[PDB]
Amino acid sequence: AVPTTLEWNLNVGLTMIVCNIVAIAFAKYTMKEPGAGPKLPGEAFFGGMGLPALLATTSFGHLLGAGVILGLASLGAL
Amino acid sequence: SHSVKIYDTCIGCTQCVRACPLDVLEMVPWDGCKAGQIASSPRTEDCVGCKRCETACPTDFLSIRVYLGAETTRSMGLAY
Amino acid sequence: IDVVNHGGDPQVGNLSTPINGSAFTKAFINALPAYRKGLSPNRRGLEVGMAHGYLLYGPFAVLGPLRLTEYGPTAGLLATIGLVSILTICLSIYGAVGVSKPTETLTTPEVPMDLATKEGWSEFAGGFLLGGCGGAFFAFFLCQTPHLQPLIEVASNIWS
Amino acid sequence: KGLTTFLSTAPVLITALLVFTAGLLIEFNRFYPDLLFHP
Amino acid sequence: PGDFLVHHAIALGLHTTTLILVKGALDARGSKLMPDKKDFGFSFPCDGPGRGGTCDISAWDAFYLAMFWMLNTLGWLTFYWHWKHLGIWTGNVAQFNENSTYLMGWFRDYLWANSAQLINGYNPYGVNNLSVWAWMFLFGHLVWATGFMFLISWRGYWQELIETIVWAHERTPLANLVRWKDKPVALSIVQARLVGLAHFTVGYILTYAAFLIASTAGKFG
Amino acid sequence: KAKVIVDKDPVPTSFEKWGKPGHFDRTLARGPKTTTWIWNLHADAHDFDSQTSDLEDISRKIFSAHFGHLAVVFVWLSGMYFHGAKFSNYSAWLADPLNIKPSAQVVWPVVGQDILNADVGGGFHGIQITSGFFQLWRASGITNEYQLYCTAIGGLVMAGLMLFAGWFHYHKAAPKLEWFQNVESMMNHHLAGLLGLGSLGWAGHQIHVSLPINKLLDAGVAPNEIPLPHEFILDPAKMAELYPSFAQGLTPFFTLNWGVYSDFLTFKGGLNPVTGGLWLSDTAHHHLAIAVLFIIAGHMYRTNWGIGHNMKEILEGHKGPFTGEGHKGLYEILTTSWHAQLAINLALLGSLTIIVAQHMYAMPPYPYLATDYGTQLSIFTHHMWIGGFLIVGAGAHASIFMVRDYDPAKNVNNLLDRVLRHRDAIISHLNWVCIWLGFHSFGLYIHNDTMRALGRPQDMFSDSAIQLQPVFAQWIQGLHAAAAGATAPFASAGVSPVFGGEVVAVGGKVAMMPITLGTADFMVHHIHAFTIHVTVLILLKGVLYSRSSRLIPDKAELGFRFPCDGPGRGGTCQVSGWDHVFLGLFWMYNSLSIVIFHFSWKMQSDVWGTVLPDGSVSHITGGNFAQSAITINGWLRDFLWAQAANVINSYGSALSAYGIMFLAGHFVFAFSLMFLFSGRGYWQELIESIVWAHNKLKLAPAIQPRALSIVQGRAVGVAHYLLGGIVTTWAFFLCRILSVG
Amino acid sequence: LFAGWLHLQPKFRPSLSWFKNAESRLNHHLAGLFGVSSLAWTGHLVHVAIPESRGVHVGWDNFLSVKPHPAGLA
Ligand code: CLA
Ligand code: CLA
Repeated sequence: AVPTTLEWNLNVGLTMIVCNIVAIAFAKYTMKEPGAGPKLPGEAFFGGMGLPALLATTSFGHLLGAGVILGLASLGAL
Repeated sequence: SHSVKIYDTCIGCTQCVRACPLDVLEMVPWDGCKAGQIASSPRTEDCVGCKRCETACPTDFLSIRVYLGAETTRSMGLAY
Repeated sequence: IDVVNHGGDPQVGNLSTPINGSAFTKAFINALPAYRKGLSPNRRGLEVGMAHGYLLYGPFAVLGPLRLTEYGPTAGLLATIGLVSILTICLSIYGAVGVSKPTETLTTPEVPMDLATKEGWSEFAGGFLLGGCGGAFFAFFLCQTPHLQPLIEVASNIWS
Repeated sequence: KGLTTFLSTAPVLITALLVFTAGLLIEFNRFYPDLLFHP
Repeated sequence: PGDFLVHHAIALGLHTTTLILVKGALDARGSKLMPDKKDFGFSFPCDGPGRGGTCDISAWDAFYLAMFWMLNTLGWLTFYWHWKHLGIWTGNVAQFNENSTYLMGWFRDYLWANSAQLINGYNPYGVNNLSVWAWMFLFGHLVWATGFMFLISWRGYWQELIETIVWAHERTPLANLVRWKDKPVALSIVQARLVGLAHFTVGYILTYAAFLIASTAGKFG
Repeated sequence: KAKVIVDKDPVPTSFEKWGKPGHFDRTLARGPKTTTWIWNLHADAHDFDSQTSDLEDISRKIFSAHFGHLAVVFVWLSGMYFHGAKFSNYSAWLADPLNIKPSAQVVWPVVGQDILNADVGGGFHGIQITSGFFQLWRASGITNEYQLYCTAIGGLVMAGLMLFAGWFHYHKAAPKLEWFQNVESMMNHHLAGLLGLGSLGWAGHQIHVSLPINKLLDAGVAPNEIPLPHEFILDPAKMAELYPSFAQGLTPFFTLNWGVYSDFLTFKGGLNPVTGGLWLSDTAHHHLAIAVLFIIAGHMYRTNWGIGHNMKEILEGHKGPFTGEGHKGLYEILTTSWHAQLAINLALLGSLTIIVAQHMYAMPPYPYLATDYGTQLSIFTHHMWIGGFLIVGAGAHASIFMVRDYDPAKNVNNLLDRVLRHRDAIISHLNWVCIWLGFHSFGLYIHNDTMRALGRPQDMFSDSAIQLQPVFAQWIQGLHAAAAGATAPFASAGVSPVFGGEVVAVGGKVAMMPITLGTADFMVHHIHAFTIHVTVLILLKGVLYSRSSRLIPDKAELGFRFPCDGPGRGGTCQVSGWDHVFLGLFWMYNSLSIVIFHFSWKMQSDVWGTVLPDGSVSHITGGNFAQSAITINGWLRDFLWAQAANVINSYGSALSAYGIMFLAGHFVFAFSLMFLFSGRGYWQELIESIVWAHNKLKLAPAIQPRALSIVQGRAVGVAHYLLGGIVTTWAFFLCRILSVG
Repeated sequence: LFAGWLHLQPKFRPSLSWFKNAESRLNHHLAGLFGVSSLAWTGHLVHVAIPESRGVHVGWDNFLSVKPHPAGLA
């Protein structure tokens, strides 16, 4: 019994981007030290976080996006 | 109550008194030793019988010697 | 907020936990036959013995050598009477040795002064005898008079 | 120089002695087995 | 050849039991570690952890440690008598004559072989006349193993345990009314050596009497 | 926050201290005046806290000793792979794994021990091993003995590398104290980098090596025409002809099209009908899933870059009304004391090894593991014994923490302080539950002995008699048997055939059956709970009463390892925290012996056995656990007397070494009681009598002979007791199961 | 019951200004108590009650699988 995994439509990428933005919002609301980081150009565009905080938010968005993409593929959304 | 008896082969090193956990022993002046003191056991009714004083005695056979006798509520060391 | 406090005196070896002495265990232990304020002995013992004789006709009536036999409830009654008599002899000799004032704890700051004497513990033992016999006979009568009473079918199907 | 003192200790020498004795007995019972008595 | 080795086992048992007994009888008045052993009498626990450690130095240690050796020697000789006479009475004397020269023949052809009708005194399929002997067999095992508790575990563990039990009694409601007249303490050191010795002994005689009687009564009965 | 800082060349590498024993302790360095010096040399050789007072030097010694221990373990593993490569029938076993026994040790013919070379099949004579190395190598995809020889060579190289690292981290570049205090980086690199990357690498191996080789093995291909695992990678056509989703590349992994990987990443659940082991697709999928989970968990803690936790504010925030202050002080406890860390890690590793034992019997991970009953019984028994030993060592090191590393200044009103404050309420209720469990677990057996002896089979606690059915465990078994398709909708079968289903059988023998639980299982599980609880009682009583008691209040100054305080207070014998470990070793022996007896009887009576062609299962003993495991006489007669008929009749056969070891363990158990029952003052006086006879013939030794100390007498007695009992049970189990299995 | 016990504890006892906050109470009572609850009952109706009236069992197992309309949320 395959879980109907939905091989790569554009809604998968849109959901991944949306959950990355959700991780941005959650980390901007809930993190304790987001300003730690060596350097990155354009700190105003990146919300004033350093590079490891950027990697943490993008990784958490990838976990959330993978979870919701597989879940909504198994349900039949997207 | 136990009997803590101190014999005359005592060098007055005070190790038995410092080893005693219930203040049974003390030092009295004594003319028969180089250190000028010998152990005495006045409040030997508080002796539990642990023989820590007999452990710390540096004589070939111990100048302080504990004889376990009648058992009281202090010899048993009972909090109840 | 420390819900686990001492009883007011920290160097006494006890703690006032919720189970020990909070609000609902100070009452209902001070309101049991032991530790109740107004009762005399031969009334504390009567209540305690009645409860004990009633509860002890549960592992003798349906759990015995005769439990598959119609003599089983009667044998359970006789065994409960014998155990109550042995316990009364134990209470009587415990009093006859000589009793001290009972231990005061955080749950029971006031213990019965009437149980601190040998005469009070003799009244307690006599009340325990009468209560145990009455409770055992009452449980026997209740279990025996409908002759099936399917509440006894429960916990005998378990104890098959 | 400090290694020969360690090899001269009691456990190392008792192990060497026991291995030598066991090896001598084992090499004897291989070449000359089953000697319950002297013939 | 199976009688030579058991006789030397018997000689070992008598010589060793004599060694504990002579050793404690002649060192009863005193010796190098404890010169004044006569002042404390025959039966005292120890003389403290000082002077290196002084457990079992009273002349009562001779009796206490020689009950074990006496029971072991009597076990050896009664196993000898029982197995030799079982070979004689059954009419097959060759079993003892070839299997008593090594200890697995003792362990198999005497213990395991003759415990068969013993342990089947009561089974799920019924009850024999040797059910009381199987029950005594298990009872002797239980008492003998309960002796190990007094002989291996020692006093202050149990005193520390009874202190918690005393706290639990005095702090619970409705049972702190019942107060002890004498303060519950652990069994003393000599007392517990004696209690474990008595358990070892009573279990020893009970389980061997059960095995002996059932082993030679399930066959010749 | 987390950086690498070391000291260069702190300890020179010289042999001058090799010839000076006792250099690590000041008291041991004065010279051996008595023989107690010799035993103190070994008793305090690894106690690094008593040697130096500086925690940095202690941590350096521990870090460098771990490498030497890893080198020893790698020498052992390389020796096992070398024995598989050179002195084994593994190539013969791979051809016919249903009629050839695994053997990896030949015995040299110098005396009559050539009989110990059992006839196991394929023209090979040797000892039938039960370690399960052969099934492990079959699950690893190893097809020939050269791959075992290469792994043995690699194990020797890795052992030499670990020895060089141990020399390097103590004599060339030794880390500082703050290199150990940052446990954040350590735990991140142990979760993601050791468990996560290790299970990811094993998942990749099981994808690329174990799965194709094992599918060709189960398909009926002989192992010497099976291709080597490197042309499966070099030529992906041969890798994609079976499990054809390797035709598409890695892009479905990266586009999250994981479902097309469902042919080789399954969640089948049950056992392989061909081999009796778990599906290797399930194991590869499992390792990939736990690799992702462990790598995710290894990004939790703050090391150098702001993101993460500090494991202190987690502890600081966890506080309630019943506790108050909470976990404050516990981070300093676990970052300044090595003994508290050892007590936690050893307890979790012991319970983990017990979990490993309880899991590998019910869900056998290896091909033809459940078929060979000897391997399964041996790995269960071995992992129970190792796990219980580690749990008792955890109790030991908690006791060592309490008197040597516990500081009351850092611990005011936290959890540890309050545990010390109500230790009487803890220990008394544990004592009550031990007494209750003893009565209502063992008095059931005593009652059953009595009623079976008195001719009252209807008054017993049996299935025919008064029933004691374990309704909660049966309900949980019913939940697990119906779990596939209802609460686990994407599982082909249940996790194990234990909870229900059908008899999984391979060859003619049963791999696994359902294990029905009745009155006997209820009663023996309550004995398990009872014995575990008493072991908990002794160990926890040693932990809580380690520093002080109502008997001896100044007990922390006496130390962890002291015999007694004296004959006073009635006699304060075995009061130390060490002596509670000494008693807990006896009680773990009792507990785990009952556990492995329950296993060896329940599986032999109700799981293991042959399959008749009609379909019914004829078990080894015949299902006598239902009626005989309720009585002590049934355990003595139908288990100990009946199943030791193989170990005592093994003489003159290939299993006679097991009868020899059976008698040897009986000897060592009886030998233990000389040390356990007697005391030091007997033996000191006996040695005094021997010293005069030596003095008479000028045979006075310079090192004066002393009797063993009281703690050492107890240690020798308990080590001999455990050794003699465990060797006895090992011999009995292995000779029974190598004859009936 | 646990909420009522909790709001008698002095940590969670609301202040007098919270009780007399009429503007927030009205907003959360019209939007949440009256609007969100009616929206949730609409969700139950279109998800459970209307398909069970049409013979389609839903339950808690199939409401993520049975789509209430053939054109669902498009
Ligand atoms: C068969 C051997 C044996 C037996 C009987 C015991 C008995 C006991 N051990 Mg153990 N123990 C043993 C050997 C034994 N041990 C040895 C070898 C050592 C290892 C060194 C110790 C050391 C030890 C320690 C370290 C501890 C114990 C504890 C306990 C108690 C557990 C509580 C319990 O089960 O109560 C129930 C009693 C039983 C199950 C025994 C059988 C009794 C039956 C069921 C009842 C029959 C009574 C009968 C009807 C009375 C009427 C007869 C009348 C004529 C008097 C119990 C008294 C623990 C303890 O006391 O704390 C709770 C503990 O701390 N043991
Ligand atoms: C959106 C968030 C939210 C929601 C859902 C609630 C919910 C509620 N608040 Mg609350 N409140 C909130 C936030 C919220 N409040 C805020 C932020 C403030 C702070 C200013 C307050 C301050 C506050 C106060 C001070 C009080 C409440 C109270 C209550 C309860 C009202 C009584 C009740 O249960 O009637 C529920 C009634 C309905 C859902 C139906 C209302 C009547 C309908 C519209 C008529 C038609 C019915 C319809 C035909 C359906 C029929 C049913 C069916 C059988 C056919 C209710 C649980 C009281 C309380 O403590 O209760 C525990 C109270 O004392 N709240």
